[PDB]
Amino acid sequence: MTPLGPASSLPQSFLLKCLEQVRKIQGDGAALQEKLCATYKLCHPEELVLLGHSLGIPWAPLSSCPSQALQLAGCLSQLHSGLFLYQGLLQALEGISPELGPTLDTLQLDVADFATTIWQQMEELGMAPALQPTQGAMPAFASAFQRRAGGVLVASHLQSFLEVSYRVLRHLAQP
Repeated sequence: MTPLGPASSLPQSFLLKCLEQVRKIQGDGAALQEKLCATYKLCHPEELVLLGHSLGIPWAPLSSCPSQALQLAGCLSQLHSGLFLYQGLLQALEGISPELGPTLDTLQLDVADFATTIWQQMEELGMAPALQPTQGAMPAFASAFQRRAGGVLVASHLQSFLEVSYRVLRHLAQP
């Protein structure tokens, strides 16, 4: 009929294993994204971020919710629009042509599973997007010099937001 399924902080160790998987895959994408970033453009300190911010347009900050306690739908709007901007930009770099390594597909694959879980949260309540362009158009820098620089710059900002996301992910067991 129904095996014994007690309810006492049982679901947790599995979440720890998944976290470890995201840690190893994030580290591999970090060293591979930095080595590929310099071997491709240069990946120097602050310098091109200016032309990347004007041509790339300002994007979401480092974190989503301030103190993680203010409107759940709002946090889902910034996390869905932010993750949608990172997935669209990643789709642009992969859409360019110079593959230079199939690894970008497996890293984007992990980001695909993430966007999927956010689309599940959307299933519960995710019909309030915060982006109203002309009518379908965004994932495509146009492919060129400023566009390639926009791609590598978004890559660095992607690893930064990824580290801060892992941080807040570990800090989610207060209760």
